[PDB]
Order: sequence, then C-alpha cells, then structure tokens
Amino acid sequence: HMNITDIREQFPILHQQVNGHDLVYLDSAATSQKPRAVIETLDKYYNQYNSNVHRGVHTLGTRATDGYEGAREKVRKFINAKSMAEIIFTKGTTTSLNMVALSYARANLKPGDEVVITYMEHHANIIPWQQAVKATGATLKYIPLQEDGTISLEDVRETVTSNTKIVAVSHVSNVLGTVNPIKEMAKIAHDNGAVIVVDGAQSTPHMKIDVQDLDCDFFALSSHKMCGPTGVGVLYGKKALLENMEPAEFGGEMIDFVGLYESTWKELPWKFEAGTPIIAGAIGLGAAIDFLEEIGLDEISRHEHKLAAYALERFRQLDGVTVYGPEERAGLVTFNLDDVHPHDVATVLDAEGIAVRAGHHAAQPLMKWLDVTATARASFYLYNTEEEIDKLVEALQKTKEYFTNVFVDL
Amino acid sequence: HMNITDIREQFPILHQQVNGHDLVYLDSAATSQKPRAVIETLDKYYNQYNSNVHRGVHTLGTRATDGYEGAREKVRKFINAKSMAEIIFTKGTTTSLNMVALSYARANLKPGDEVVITYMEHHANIIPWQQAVKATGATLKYIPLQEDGTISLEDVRETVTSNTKIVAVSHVSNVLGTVNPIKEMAKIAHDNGAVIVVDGAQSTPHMKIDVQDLDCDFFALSSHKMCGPTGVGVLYGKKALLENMEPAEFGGEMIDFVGLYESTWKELPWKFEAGTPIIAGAIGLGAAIDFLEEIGLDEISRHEHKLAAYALERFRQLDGVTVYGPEERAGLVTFNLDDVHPHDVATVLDAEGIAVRAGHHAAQPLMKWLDVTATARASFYLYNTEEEIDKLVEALQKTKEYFTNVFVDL
Ligand SMILES: Cc1ncc(COP(=O)(O)O)c(CN)c1O
Ligand SMILES: Cc1ncc(COP(=O)(O)O)c(CN)c1O
Repeated sequence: HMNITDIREQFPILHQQVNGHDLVYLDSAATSQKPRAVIETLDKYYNQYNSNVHRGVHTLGTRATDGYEGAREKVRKFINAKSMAEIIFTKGTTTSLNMVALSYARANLKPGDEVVITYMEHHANIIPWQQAVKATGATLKYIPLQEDGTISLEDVRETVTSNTKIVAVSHVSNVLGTVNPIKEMAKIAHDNGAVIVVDGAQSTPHMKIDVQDLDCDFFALSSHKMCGPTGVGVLYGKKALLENMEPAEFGGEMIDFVGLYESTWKELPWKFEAGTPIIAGAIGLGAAIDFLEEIGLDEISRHEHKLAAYALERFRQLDGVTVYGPEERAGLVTFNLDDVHPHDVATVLDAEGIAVRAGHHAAQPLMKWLDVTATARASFYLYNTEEEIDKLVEALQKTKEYFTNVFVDL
Repeated sequence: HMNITDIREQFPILHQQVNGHDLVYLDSAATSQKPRAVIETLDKYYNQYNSNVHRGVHTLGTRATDGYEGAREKVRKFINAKSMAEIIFTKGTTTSLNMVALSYARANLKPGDEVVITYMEHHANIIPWQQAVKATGATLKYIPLQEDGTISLEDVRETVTSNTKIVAVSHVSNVLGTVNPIKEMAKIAHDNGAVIVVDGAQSTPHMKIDVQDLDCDFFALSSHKMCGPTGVGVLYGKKALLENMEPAEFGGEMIDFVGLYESTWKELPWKFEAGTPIIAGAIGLGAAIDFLEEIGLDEISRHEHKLAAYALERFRQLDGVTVYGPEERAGLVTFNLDDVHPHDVATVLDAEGIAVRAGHHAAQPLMKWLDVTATARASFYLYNTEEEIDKLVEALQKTKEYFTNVFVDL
C-alpha cells in the first residue's frame, strides 16, 4: 500500500509556501510535478553521457543511444504494446494526434467519409480533425452526451455508421472526470469499418493502460502529465497502420537513402522521428515510468478513487456549489460557486496557497454543452491527500462567505 | 578574453575518462555539452516553479509563464529579431524547416515555381522541400559548388530565376565548415521575387546572428547544438510572412474560439505553438543564451577560428590525410585517412578517449559530390583546446601506422 508521506518526500516542489501558506497543489490535470528520480535522471544525462544518438561510433554516443532506445522499451512495456516499432516519441499528445490527422486521416478520407468525435473532447482531439475533414471534403460528427456527462454505447452505435472511417475519443475527460468505455467503442468502430484514435493524455498518468485489451488503433499521451519532463509524448499505433502511413515530418534520421529529388524512409519507429530526438526528455519519461511502476498504477488509481469519493462528498456539504460530470470518475472535480466567477475563486484560493485552474480547460464545445462560460477545477495525483481536500473545501466555504459579505457591504 | 580553463570547469561531463583515457570530446557539431548554469536552470524549474503556462491563475503558474515568455524575449534579442511575435519555439531546426515547407511552401507553390537549394545541405533542409515540390508540382533546383566547397554568387544568380519562390540554404555547413554568404544570397532571392529560408543549426551556437543584417525571411536553429537542452529549437520568420501562413499543427493554446466545425487562431507567436509547450527546455535554452552572451559570441568565434586554423595546419602535417572544404571555415574538420575506413578511424580514436563522428553526416548528396561513401569529422566548441587537437593528430598518426602494420603482417 502506498505511503503518501514517503511519496511526497520525493517531490521537492511540494515543500514550499505561497503567500505565506503551505502550497496545496491541486492542478495536476494541467501538469504534474516531478519526483527526484526523474529530475536526477536528467541531471545524470547532461552531467555524464549526453551525446547524439544512433551513430554508436563513440562511447558516450553509445550510452545516450542505449538510454533513448531503452526508454522506448520502457514505454512499450508500460502500455503493453507488442513492439517498439509501434512506439513513436513526439513532443506531446497534441503533436501525436496531429500526426494521425495528417498522415492517416488526410490520406484516407474522401467526400462521404465521416470522422466521429464527442462533445467532451479537448481541443487537441478536435481541431486536427476539423482541419483534416476540411482538407478532404469529409464530414465531422459528434457523439452526444447523457445528462451526467457520460457516453452511452447506444449513442455511439447511432452516430458511427458504415461511412465512418475514424472515431477519436478521450479515454478520460479532464473536465468531467468521465472514464469513457474505450474498449467497447473500439469494437463499435471496427464493426463499422473505422479505426479508433484514443486521447490518453489524462488516463495514462493515473491508471494502467493496456493497448492490447483496449484494441485501440492509435493512442496518444504526454510525459508532462505523468511525472515526466515537459516537451515529450508518445504516439502508439498498430504496426500495420503505421507501416502504411507516410511520415508527417521529413529530415535526417528518418531517411535511408537520399537522392537529389527522391528519398526512402527508415523502418518504424524511426520513420516518424525526424531530426535529433528529444533525447534527455525521453530518458526522463522512462524514469517517470519506472517510478510509477514501482508504486503501481493500480495503487495510484485506488488512491485517486479515494480522493475523488472524498472530494465529491465534501463538495456536497457546501451550499451553492455545482459539480459537473458523473459520480464514478477520475481524480478531479470541476465546479462553480453560485454567483462567484471561477477566476475570482482561483484567485482567492491562490492567496490561501491553493493552486486550482479556472477557464474553459481547452474544451469550449463542452462548456457550451454545460451552458457555462468557464469553470474552476481541482485535480489530484499520487502526492495529494484528504487533508488538502479539507483545505480546499474550507477555502471555498470562506470564499462563499467573503463574496456574500462584499455583496452585503455593497 | 575567454579563459578556457574557467569555461571547461563549468561543464561536468568533460571531467571523466573513457577506456582509461581522459575524454576528448570533438563531436559538438553532432551535439554540444552543457554548462552547470543550464542544467541547474532545469533543476530549479522542476524543483521550484513547474506548472502549466498562460493561465496566470496561480502563483507557480505565473512564474512558469514568466519564465517561458522571458526566454522567448532572450531569443528575440539573441538573434536581433524585431519582435517576440517572430520567435516560435519548436522541437528543433528540423521541425522549424518542416513548418516552413508545410505552411509556407505548400501554400505558395504552383507548377512552374522553383525551390532552390544547394548540394551541401543537411537532409533537414532537403527532404521537406523534396516533399513540398512533389505535393505542388513545382520544381527543385540545386546551386552548384566551387571546387573548394564554397558557393559563388554568380552561380546563385544563374540558378535563381524569376520563377524561384524559395531559396533555402545553410548558414554554415556541418561537413565542409563553409560559411555561406547569406546576406548577399538574400538580396539575390529578393531581387527575383523569392523568400530565403536559412538553416542556422550550425551557425547560431558559434557566431553572432543578426536576422536584421542578414535580412533572411526565415531562420531555424536547435538548442541542443548551443549548450541548451535537447528537444527544443526556434523558427524565426518575418512577422508579415508568419501572419499570412496557416498553422502547421492544431490544438489547444493556438486557438481563440473553437466551434463544432470551425475555429479561429491566436495571434503570433502562439498561433504556431499548439499544446502544452516545451516549458523547461525553452527556459533552459534562455539560460544557454545568457551563458553564451556572458562569454561573447564574437569571443567564441575568435577561439574557434584559432582552433580551426591550428587544426588545418596540423592535419597538413599528416601524410595520407584528405581534408574537405575551404581554408576559411567554422570550427570543424571533416577528413579521411587514405586506406582506412572512417568508421575504423572513429573506433580506434574512441579507444584513446577521443570522440569524433564517421558516416555521411546527414548530407548524402554532398558525399556523392565529394565522391566518397563516408568521412570522419572532428568538430570544436568553446570548451576545446589546442592540446586536444594535438591528441587528435597524434592519434590519427598512430592509427595510420597501426593499419599499415596490420596490412604488412597480412
Ligand atoms: C546544418 C544542420 N542543419 C540541420 C540540422 C538538424 O538539426 P536537428 O537535428 O537539431 O533538428 C543539423 C543537426 N546536426 C545541422 O548541423
Ligand atoms: C484530455 C487531454 N487531451 C489532450 C491534452 C493535450 O496534451 P498536451 O498539452 O500535453 O499536448 C490534454 C492536456 N491537458 C488533456 O488533458
């Protein structure tokens, strides 16, 4: 069982004050904090074995190469891919989904073809598809949501047709906390002749991923959300689909032969990795995976289930607070106070040391569906505790009273 | 005047042995090493103020944002751009040139249009243009080289015509060491109605860049070659051209309004930065710039001029060694030993602690022009010394004798 004191002692950034109060960081769905094992991995790389990779002519070059391809294997095992050929390092989930939209969608869509998404998607899993359908004359459709912000498989079956070529959907929503029924959606897509593209940015850090159980055709994730460095992500795709897609970017490292006018590509996965790679970041993301595997993804999901059930109960104790989304959920709560703008809520909470986010959370169509212009969101990870949730609910109570008193005075 | 002892004391990786001999790192044209100021900048970011950027709702978020946009200003000043709107953070020179090829070239080329490159280009400044001309039915042309591997402006004037829309050329070649006459080539391109795209990956680390003196329309560079983190680069473009180009990637952060089917973009530079950015890396590249500015780019270029004139003299002392390229050059020497394969040269030198590279150096058309299948390359930076060049030339002498003796025995 995970001990939260020992886990928090590994994260130097948690041990500081903001505005004279201990920091209470509740914004890991925007980005997560890093343990010493990850930061010291980057230090050891730049202090001891930095060099360019995939020459293997000299000793430090060999070490850097082994570190970078070593991390590719750690990612393969971490999401249970069959092969390192299916693991592409990218700059982040957004670039991974764009590569699918450019190299897969723009090459396989025709007038009459549909791409199906959902109203709860993050912009990273919306805009690339808007652009690919515009480029190809294909059509974009939205699976509707149920009233608690879940998706019914009957709506999926209704929306997806035999003209659908791509269904793209979030594993977990970073606003509603909904965990979507990806494995059954993948069956529905494949029954209709479509591939499924899964936006895993908010699932991967928080629960075990098995791409062979999900049967997703593509899956995208970001290191910065899962205790790893910024600037790095992964695109997984089934090897038979990657083999037939052309590269999204062109350059050194992803070529085999270059003539004056024509070139041939390397095999996977290097066909999709043009230029000097994100060497230190990918090695640090391998360290993040080792760190999270040592704790156990199931343990971290059990902890977050506890925190989310505690938070939802304690929010129901507050009068005049609306929480969006379903009762069964990932480790976050997006909410509004009646009559206080969420930006003011986040400002007041930061004065008490508490970091949360306010805004649209890069889900404008979802805010429109929720009929609000903005919300506040507290999000949790393996270093948070029930005490910090008490601080949050106590501060929202004081926020409520403070604005009430301001109103009364005015 | 720069003191090399004090500079080398700042780079922890130099102080180690390989194969029982002090390391002699002569492969900075593949990637450079980092000073403590840069590594400690990344540590301080992840230890103290990591958070997502461009919310400014909570205190650490504000600090991370200020750090990231602060580094954008350091880059603007470092290359003398007029505006931060012209400074886009990317993953590296290769991605920066691809963005030009996708968003500029593919949008502005028609049958009959030409893109002009040179035989000495790196693949990053070849393959994207091969693909953009293929996509548009335009034509690719090559400026020829003079016999010493320089470019004559008369050949430029011959090759560039009023059908040319893009001239793309390296500032400095990572194989020949040639510094190309970019400012005069930009005049020739603009006289013909073309833009010029400059591959600055090998110039920026080593000499001062002034984009307003060069008058280049686009300029690309990589952090990992200039003492900064891996995984980050810059695309500079003249603001009036960026304003008319569409984004190359789509997602959160680069939008203003998102509807179900249509979206509008943010202003520059954020229009070109989709998804959570490379926050720590860009802050570390700002630290690299501060480090190099404190030493002085002109001082670092004077040091490398010394090292290159010393190396070329000492290589001319070796019998049976061919050096490629011109006498006036950047800080590198690419060479072959007669009758020893360059891979064997690099292997033997690594056994004496000396790191150099062998291969095509991502310039296959140039190797074909040189009539060789591969070369060896020693490349220098602000932490190298004449003593290390003596070690290199002494080891190449011993390599020569060793293979001679092997031949004799056989
Ligand atoms: C002249 C030149 N151009 C382009 C590149 C590609 O830069 P990156 O690998 O950082 O994308 C390099 C890297 N060696 C280079 O030296
Ligand atoms: C569900 C979801 N999808 C996609 C993204 C985009 O990931 P990145 O900003 O790392 O590219 C995020 C980031 N918050 C997300 O939470």
